[PDB]
Amino acid sequence: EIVMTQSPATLSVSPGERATLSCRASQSVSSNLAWYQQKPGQAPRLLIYGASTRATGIPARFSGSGSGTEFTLTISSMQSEDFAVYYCHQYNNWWTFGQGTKVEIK
Amino acid sequence: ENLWVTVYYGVPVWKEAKTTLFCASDAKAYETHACVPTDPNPQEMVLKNVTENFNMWKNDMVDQMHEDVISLWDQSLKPCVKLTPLCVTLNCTNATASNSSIIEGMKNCSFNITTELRDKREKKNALFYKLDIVQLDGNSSQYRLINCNTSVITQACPKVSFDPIPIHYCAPAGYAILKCNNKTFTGTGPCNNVSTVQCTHGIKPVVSTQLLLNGSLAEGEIIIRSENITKNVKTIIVHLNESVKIECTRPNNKTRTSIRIGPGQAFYATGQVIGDIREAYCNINESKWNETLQRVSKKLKEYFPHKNITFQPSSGGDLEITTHSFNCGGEFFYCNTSSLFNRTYMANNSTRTITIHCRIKQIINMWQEVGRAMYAPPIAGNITCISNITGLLLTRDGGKNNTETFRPGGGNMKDNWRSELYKYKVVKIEPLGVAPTRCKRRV
Amino acid sequence: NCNTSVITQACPKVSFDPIPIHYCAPAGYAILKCNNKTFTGTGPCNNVSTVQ
Amino acid sequence: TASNSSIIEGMKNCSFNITTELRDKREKKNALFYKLDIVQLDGNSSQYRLI
Amino acid sequence: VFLGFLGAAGSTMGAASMTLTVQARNLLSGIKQLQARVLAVERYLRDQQLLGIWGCSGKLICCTNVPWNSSWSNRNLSEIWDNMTWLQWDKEISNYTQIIYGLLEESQNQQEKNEQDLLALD
Amino acid sequence: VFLGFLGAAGSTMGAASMTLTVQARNLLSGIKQLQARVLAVERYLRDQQLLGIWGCSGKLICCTNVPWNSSWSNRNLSEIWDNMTWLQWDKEISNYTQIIYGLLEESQNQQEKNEQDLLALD
Amino acid sequence: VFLGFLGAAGSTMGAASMTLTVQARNLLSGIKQLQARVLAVERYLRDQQLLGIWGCSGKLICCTNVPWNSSWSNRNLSEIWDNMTWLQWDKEISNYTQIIYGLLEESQNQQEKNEQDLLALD
Repeated sequence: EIVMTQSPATLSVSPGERATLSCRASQSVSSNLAWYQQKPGQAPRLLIYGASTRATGIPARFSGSGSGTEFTLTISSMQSEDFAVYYCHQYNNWWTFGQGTKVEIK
Repeated sequence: ENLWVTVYYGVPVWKEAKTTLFCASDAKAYETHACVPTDPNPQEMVLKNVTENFNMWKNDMVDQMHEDVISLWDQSLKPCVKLTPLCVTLNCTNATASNSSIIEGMKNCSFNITTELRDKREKKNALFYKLDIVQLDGNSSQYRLINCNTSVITQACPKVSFDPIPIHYCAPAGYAILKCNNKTFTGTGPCNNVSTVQCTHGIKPVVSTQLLLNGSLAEGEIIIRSENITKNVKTIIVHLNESVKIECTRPNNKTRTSIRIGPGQAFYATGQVIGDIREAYCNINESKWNETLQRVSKKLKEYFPHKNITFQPSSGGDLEITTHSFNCGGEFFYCNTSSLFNRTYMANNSTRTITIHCRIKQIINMWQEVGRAMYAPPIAGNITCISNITGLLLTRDGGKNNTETFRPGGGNMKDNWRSELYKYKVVKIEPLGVAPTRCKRRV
Repeated sequence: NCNTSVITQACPKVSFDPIPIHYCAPAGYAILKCNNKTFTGTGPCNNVSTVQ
Repeated sequence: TASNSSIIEGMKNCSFNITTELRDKREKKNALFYKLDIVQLDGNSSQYRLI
Repeated sequence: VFLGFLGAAGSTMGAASMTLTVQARNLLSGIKQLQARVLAVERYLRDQQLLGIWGCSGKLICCTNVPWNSSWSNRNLSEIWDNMTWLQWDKEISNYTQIIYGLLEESQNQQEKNEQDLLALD
Repeated sequence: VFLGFLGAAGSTMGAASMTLTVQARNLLSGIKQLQARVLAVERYLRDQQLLGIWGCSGKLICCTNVPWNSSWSNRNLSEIWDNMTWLQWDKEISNYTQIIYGLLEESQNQQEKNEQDLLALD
Repeated sequence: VFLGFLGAAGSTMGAASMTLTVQARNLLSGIKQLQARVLAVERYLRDQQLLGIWGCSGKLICCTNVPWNSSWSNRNLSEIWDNMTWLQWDKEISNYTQIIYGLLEESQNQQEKNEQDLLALD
């Protein structure tokens, strides 16, 4: 039922710059939200499972924050390898996935 | 000004901690199972102004109950025989008894076995359920015992005869067991009618799925309990305030026939069945069942705002969850409940009996773990057991829009004990405190 | 005895023998003893003694 | 069977008979052992046993 | 065998002084059983001997030396002394209990100095 | 290891007044052995702490409140005080020992009330 | 968990009187683990109750009856009281410790004799 939308579709980021990705939901998801990273070819990867709790091994330059119906992931010291696609995911009801946000070199 | 420390002993203040619990029970048992001391003279008290937190889905002694009930079986199965020599390739006829439907393997399955003199191998035969054996490839006459592929089957000693004897859990001095009495408590969050004891009310360690038995009822109206971290709940527990009587019976005459593996082991099997064959079945009162489902339908839409509520019977898994699983006497029953959870309801005294056909199998992949496996010996004569359900184990499901579905599930038997140990919490007391007062010691 | 029992062999190193055994009871308890030489084994004594 | 042979000696294609799940069915198998794990049986130079 | 094990619920600081007696009584009367016994003894002695450090010995209540620092709990408890129960104060003072125990220990320490220095004359 | 458990056999109610120390000293020094040890402790403490609740603490004899009763044993023991031994008395008062223990407990209770109500002035 | 076992090393007979308070505290907090626990209790009680028979009860130091003797250690320890540490004295007196313990017991004995023979007049 819950549709989740991820904006903006694209972000152009020169290396070493900070980036911000926003995720919104048709209905509330409280804090049952997570952020995954997709590298084309390989398998998606976990970034943040709670609204902000970082999973093991991810660089500290990643962090997400939000609640209710609005959330935002952010990266502060982005490196070249971080350039990939991203997805926001929710699990407060039948879980679903957002269309995702691209990030490209500038 | 002029405040001096004074130490008090025997203070009433407590905290939350783990601890080791011990058994108490009735005066007699079949012999932590018989255990000591005896069920004492009960005592209780109310703490009035205390407002205290409770949690059902995290507390400890549920896990202690499970860790007991496993090792407590294994404390009894080991001395009995171990059926490893019996896994020989079984050749089966399946057609001597014209009443051929249910019991499949039959005599006149046949196999080779080793007698007292290790040289002398002999031929024997017995009867097995088709749910006990699996087919070897190709040769239609070749079959094997089901669980010999990956476990060392063992036979419950026929003298044991488990039964849900009540068990009281008691905590050692210095600790205590808090109890919540507010009739509307939903399994998590504060209570403000706390009480304390040193021994819980007798728990009955039943094991059953899709609906639980012999439990102690709820004192308010039919309650529903669930985890609350997410609306995507693994299991939903429905605790009833009125008990519906269910009787289940097996009509035939089983004939216990003994075989020998020397030096000193006797392996009991099912011989020729006598009397005309019929399928074991379970009964319910239609009126009471309809009323109970009506009440649960009313209550369930407390949590879910206005959607239509539809039940559906299970749709996958082993027989442990595709049917109602339980035990009577020395047999285990698996009852096809596809005709019960079939109602539907929209938003906005004991006549007629529902019968459900119920198969039985001997080799139980004991519900707690792999590696182990138990063979329940046959029981002669017809069998009946009355019982009374007290709660349902549901799980939510989709397949419809603006209409939630539900199905029986919850084979994870831990929930059963969590359906009766939610009241209680275990606390460590710290009777020693300090305070200020107007006094300091005279030398 | 192979008909109904699982025979086992006493280890040859063991070599039992009626070594004397003293029985002692824990503190707080005691062992009463009757010394009357004619005590027939049931009924009162009146030359009691106590030990541990 | 492996031209690079020296170290590990006992090898496949040591072969033996073992008892499978159905206690009747006895099957042939083979594996590789170090020559320090096995000892030679007298006479029949192709027969070896676990040490 | 037990009773009145926490009946003092709802009483205030000193108002709970009476029943302290009974709540300090209860110790009376397959392997887990054995464990449960040992704990009962240990958890008792670790409290009983601890009072010995502080010089209170076999008393439920007892004054002592050292002032109740208005520090620790930067507070006065007299004005709430009749309208709160113990927990809300034990949890409040937890910040400094570990220190206060050492203070009471030292309070007891000087007692034997003061006693010997006088008794050695007889 | 022990010291003369029950040499006091044959003494009367009071004649065993001061052989008590030896009767009280004795605690000194195949899983049954382990069990035998634990009992020795639990039995001792269950007695030692009991005297605590009665306020006698570390004394073999001690007066107290709560007078003797024409109730309980409807008897006077003074006139047999020198020609009987302890058992014949203990087996008689058994009808009321459980009550008398609570009476002694309550006797001890008021002591701390009376002490604090006076000591709070210093 | 513990607190300063033996910082008193190097102190003399009496100069080690201060930190005694600390030396008496330490009891705080795969079957061997179980055994290690039981020992800690039995060793403690066997000492704690022992002082009871000697009448010292819950005190680190205490006078008593039964004067010192030319017998036992045929010595005066006043002259060495400030230039010897405990071991050299304990190992010297070992010859008569077992006797002196009984003497201390008998010293404690007469106490309650005298006390009752005076209190019974109340």
